[PDB]
Amino acid sequence: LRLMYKRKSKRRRGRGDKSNAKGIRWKHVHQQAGRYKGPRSRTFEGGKLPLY
RNA sequence: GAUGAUUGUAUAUUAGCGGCUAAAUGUCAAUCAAACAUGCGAAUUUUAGGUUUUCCAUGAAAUCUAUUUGGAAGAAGAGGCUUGAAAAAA
Repeated sequence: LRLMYKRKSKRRRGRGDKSNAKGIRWKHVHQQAGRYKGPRSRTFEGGKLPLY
């Protein structure tokens, strides 16, 4: 039994430099280390009042 | 120092939001401006460490407004990418 079409494979982060995984460096260096990546809100705009 | 706020001893009291203190932040189980043990009360970090196999295609920025604007690019928006082409004899 076959699908007759190629199936997407898995891509685990932090598995070799040569891998086709997503970025690893940006996530660590140039990013907020707060476990939220920002204020724990839904309407945040950077100080200024929200749109609403 | 040694006739005196002398020394020494069995068993006892004061418990951390505290007690002791002839008053030093000195001491309470040999780094106490607030002791030690346990915790399904399962700890937070704009700083900072680490992040594991190959090959190929494509391919950045250090610019702007705002944040009483910062500095070792924090967050949000905008800007920046695959559009084209480039094959010829009276």
